[PDB]
This record gives sequence, C-alpha cells and structure tokens, in this order.
Amino acid sequence: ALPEPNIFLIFSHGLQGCLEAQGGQVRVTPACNTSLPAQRWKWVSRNRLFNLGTMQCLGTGWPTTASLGMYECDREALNLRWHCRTLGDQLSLLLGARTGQWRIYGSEEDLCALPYHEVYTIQGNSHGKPCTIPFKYDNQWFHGCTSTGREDGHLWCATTQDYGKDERWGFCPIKSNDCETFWDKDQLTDSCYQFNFQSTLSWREAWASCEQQGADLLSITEIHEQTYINGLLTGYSSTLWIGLNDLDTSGGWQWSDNSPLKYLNWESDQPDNPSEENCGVIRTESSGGWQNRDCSIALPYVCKKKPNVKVECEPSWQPFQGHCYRLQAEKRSWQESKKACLRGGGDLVSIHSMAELEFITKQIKQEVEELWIGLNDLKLQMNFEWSDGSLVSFTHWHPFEPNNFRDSLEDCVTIWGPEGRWNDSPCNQSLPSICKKAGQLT
Ligand SMILES: *[C@@H]1O[C@H](CO)[C@@H](O[C@@H]2O[C@H](CO)[C@@H](O[C@@H]3O[C@H](CO)[C@@H](O)[C@H](O)[C@H]3NC(C)=O)[C@H](O)[C@H]2NC(C)=O)[C@H](O)[C@H]1NC(C)=O
Ligand SMILES: *[C@@H]1O[C@H](CO)[C@@H](O)[C@H](O)[C@H]1NC(C)=O
Ligand code: NA
Ligand code: NA
Repeated sequence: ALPEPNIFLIFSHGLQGCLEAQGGQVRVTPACNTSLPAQRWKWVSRNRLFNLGTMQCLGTGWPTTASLGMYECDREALNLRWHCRTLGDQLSLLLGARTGQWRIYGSEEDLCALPYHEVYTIQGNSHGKPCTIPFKYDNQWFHGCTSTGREDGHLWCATTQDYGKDERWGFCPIKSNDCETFWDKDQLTDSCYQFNFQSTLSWREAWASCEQQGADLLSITEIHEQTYINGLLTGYSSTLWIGLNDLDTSGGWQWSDNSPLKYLNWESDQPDNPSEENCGVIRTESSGGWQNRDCSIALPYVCKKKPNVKVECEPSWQPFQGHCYRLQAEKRSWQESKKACLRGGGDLVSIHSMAELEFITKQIKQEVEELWIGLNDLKLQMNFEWSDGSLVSFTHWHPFEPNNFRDSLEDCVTIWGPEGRWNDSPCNQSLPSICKKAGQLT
C-alpha cells in the first residue's frame, strides 16, 4: 500500500523478456508483468539488487561455476555486489539463455537510472543515521520503511542490518502538507519548524534530510522569526545547522530555500574564516546568534516548511512591466539620491525579480559601474527594507556582501558590475542612482 517510485522491471532487449525470480533461481519470462512481485527489483545499499517476490538479493558465487541466485541479504557466503554499469553484461553471461542489452522495462532507460539513496532517520536512538536497507526485524526482511510493530502507524526503519540484535532505529521522513507530530507550528505565520537535537549530520546531509521531508534547512527572514525560534530553543544548549551558506562561489550569503537575506543575526565577530567554514549555525549560547562553520562537521539541524501589461511614461524614463525607470547620473549620497528621486515623483528603485534586475542592469545602469538602489537598514539596523515600502522578496549579493552592517550604523545597498549583484555600503558614498515610479497604462 506504500508507493514504490524506485522499483523497476528489468528487460532484456536480446531475449525479449523480463528478469524473474521464482523457485530458487532467476530466469527471463517473455511475459512481462508490472504487478508480479517476482519481476520487481530495486537497488539497495552495498550495491545489492533486491527482488520483491523472493524478498532476497541477487547473487553469484565467489571465485565453482557461475550461475545466478536469490539469497538472503545477510549472506557473506555469496557475492551480492552488482554495479549498474556492468549489470546487463553480467546477466547475459550468467543467465545461460542462448540466443542483447538490458534496460529498465518500458522506459528503456539504463539500469543506473534509479540508484539507491540514503534516507536519514528522524528522532529515534540513531542520531540521524540513514536507514539500513534492507533490514531484518522480527524475522521478516523490509526493503523500505514500515509501520509494523508500531500501532500509531508511523513509518520507521532500522539503522542496523539486524534490529533484534542492535535495536537501533529511527522514524522515516515524510513529505507532507501538514505539520503533524514532527513539527512545531507557529500560529501566526503557519510556518513549521523541526529541531533535531539528538541528530549529528553534516550540512549537506542535513540539507538532504530536510529535502526528504518536503522542507528546507531553517531560514530566518525577520525579527519575529528569530524571536519565535529563540522561544523554541529555550531550555536547550545546542548548536544547530541552519540554511545560511555562502557555498555558491559566484554569490554572497544566502538561504538555501532562497529566501531574501534581509535580516542578519550574526554574532559580533561573525562571519569569519572566509575560505573554509561555508555554512551557518544558530547557537543558544548567544541566544540565537549565528556563526559560519566548517560544513563537514556533524551537528543537530533545524528544518522549516510552509504549507502554503503595457505601460508608458514621461520622457527620460523607460518602461518595464507597468513601472518606469531612469538613471540619475549625478553622484550623490544615498539619502540625497532618494530626495532627487522623490523630486521626480518616484523613489529609489526596488527590485522584486531577476527579470526586473536584468532590465535595470542592462537597460538602465548600462556602463555605470556602481549605483545606489533602494535597499537599506536606516530604520532598524540589521533589517533591510526598500525605501519605497514594498516587500523584500529576494536578494542578490556579491560574494561576502553584505559586510558593512555592523561597522556602518547606516547601511545602504548598491548594484555593482555587469551581472547586477549587490554590495552594501555606508550611505554617504557618492554614487549615481536609479529611480522607479508607477507607470501609466495605455
Ligand atoms: C563618510 O563618513 C565617514 C565617517 O563618518 C567619514 O570619515 C571620517 O572623516 C573624518 C574627517 O576626515 C574623520 O574625523 C577626524 O578628523 C580630524 C581632522 O583633523 C582628524 O584629526 C581625526 O584623526 C579624525 N578622526 C579619527 C578617529 O581619526 C573620521 O575619523 C572619519 N571616520 C571614518 C570611520 O573614516 C567620510 O569622510 C565620509 N565620506 C563622505 C564622502 O562624506
Ligand atoms: C499479471 O499478473 C496478474 C496477477 O495478479 C494477472 O491477473 C494479470 O492477468 C497478469 N497480466 C499480464 C499482462 O500478464
Ligand atoms: Na566561525
Ligand atoms: Na560592503
């Protein structure tokens, strides 16, 4: 009753038929049936190929002549290791059927198309370790998660090959549209948050774990969210992976869920070691301050999820998507640039999309190296807003920007270079600027 997106049938274009396991052996049947467990296969851990009909793994003898067999996935006493690049050639050699490339049935994609992927456990006693697939529990083999032995229905898996022996397990990640049972829900935003305190995972592993849940590593986009996160941290002493990273080498600091980085909680001396230490953490010790750390260390992590044109203008301004834009060539401070924009019925430009950024960069800015745009923290330090009051829906920062937020109390934002990435600057730098205003529909 649980779906099997990674299960496939194995089709020999030479023998015109599917690989089937019954009796003790494996043969080709010209009759291909996608519903017959005996014909259904999946890659599992340690290069093993699992058959649903037998609940066993394909094998051949160690270096005594060849053949092919179905064996309990425990067995050291046969070679169960298969590599998807060579699997077809091996089936031809060991099958013995005298007459051809092997592919996945019906899509004809090659046998590497559905690799085994590790699935990180949630809670349990295993600190986040992936499911061991397959695993024995109470003398049955499981090729995936199961609700058996558990009456609340939740899917779980063993993190050891033998559960009766080691009793190590964890819950399996769910892709869900609600927050039930694994999440705290903020009543105000309907955002859901998961604090895996008992888990030790690298940033990439923790990223993958949140993705397996239909979620992402925590982003903190506003002061209320920081505050609500600190409230959930109360009573704990911990350092947890969050979504903040500079890993993209062309850009600056960013959230992996691509929220704007408009709000900054960095600790006083952070970020440091710009070379390595590419991934962010939240610390209870600073009550929610952020650090950048080496991405390969194993830490607890936090996951987050949400269950959620023609125009014209006055001369010297140019249309884009119902708005109008123009360059102010005169070099001025950010404050005086805004005043100049307001004298022409507009504000310093706000940028809500990459398309809008590209029009601005290529059509308006053109050869001008650096110029003021509307983003700034003047109202409340560390919290960036557009001067025109529209929402900040995305950021594009140059590498290691923004760096000016602690040393300049008044921190403003430019556009620099041909790609249209942003810098932050003390607001008193004298630069050209760009104005935006609402256009007139024709
Ligand atoms: C943008 O703002 C900056 C900071 O407000 C300006 O830099 C400041 O310039 C001041 C004047 O040069 C310095 O003040 C003091 O000036 C006397 C003059 O005789 C010197 O002796 C002092 O040494 C000097 N103060 C110190 C501590 O050395 C400020 O120190 C200096 N501040 C900084 C942080 O650099 C920029 O000039 C201003 N830019 C524009 C374009 O307006
Ligand atoms: C496949 O197997 C099922 C047995 O559940 C059988 O009812 C069905 O007719 C078979 N179909 C084909 C095309 O072999
Ligand atoms: Na650090
Ligand atoms: Na800067």
